[PDB]
Amino acid sequence: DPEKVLEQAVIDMQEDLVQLRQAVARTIAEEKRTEQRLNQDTQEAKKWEDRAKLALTNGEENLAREALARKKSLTDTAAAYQTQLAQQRTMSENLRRNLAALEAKISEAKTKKNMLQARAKAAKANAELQQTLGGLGTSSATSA
Amino acid sequence: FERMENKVLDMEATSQAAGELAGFGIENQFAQLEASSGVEDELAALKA
Repeated sequence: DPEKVLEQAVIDMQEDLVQLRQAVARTIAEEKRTEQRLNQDTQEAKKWEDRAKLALTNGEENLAREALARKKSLTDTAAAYQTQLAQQRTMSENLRRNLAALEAKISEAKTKKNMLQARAKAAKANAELQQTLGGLGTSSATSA
Repeated sequence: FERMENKVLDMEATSQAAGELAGFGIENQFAQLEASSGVEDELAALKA
C-alpha cells in the first residue's frame, strides 16, 4: 500500500532528523569548547605579558624574552583554536540549514499526499456509484 | 584547574547544544512586547 510506504518513509525521516539534531548539539558543544580554549589561552597570554613587564621592571631581559616567547606560543595556539572554531561555526550553520530544509520537505510531502489520498478515495467512490446506479432499474423493468 | 576547565568545556558544549536548536519566533514576540511598551508610554503621555 503506497499510504503505508510513505508513512514509513516519513517515520524513517524522523530518525534521520533526530540524528541531525544530535549532530547540531555535538557541533554546538565543539564550537563552545574551542571558544573556551582560545579565551583562556588569550588570558594566559596576558599573564605572560605581565610576567615580561615584571621582568623588564627588574632588568631581567632574559626572563622578559622567555615570557614573550610564551605569549607568542599562546596567541598562535589561540589562532589555531579560532581556525578550528571557524570550521565548527560553518558546520553548525550547515547542519542547522539542512535540518530546516529537511523538516520543511517532510511536512510538504506528507500534507500533499494526504489531500491526494482523500481526492483519490472520493474519485473511486463516485465511479463506484456510477457503476451501481448505471446498471440497476433497467434489468428490473425488463424482468417485470 | 584540570577538573574546572573540563567543566568549562562541558559548559561550552552545553551552550552550543542549547544555542544550535533554539532558533524561535520569540524574538518577534519581544519586538511585539516593545511595541506594547511603547503604547503604555503613549498612554502615560496622554495621562500627562
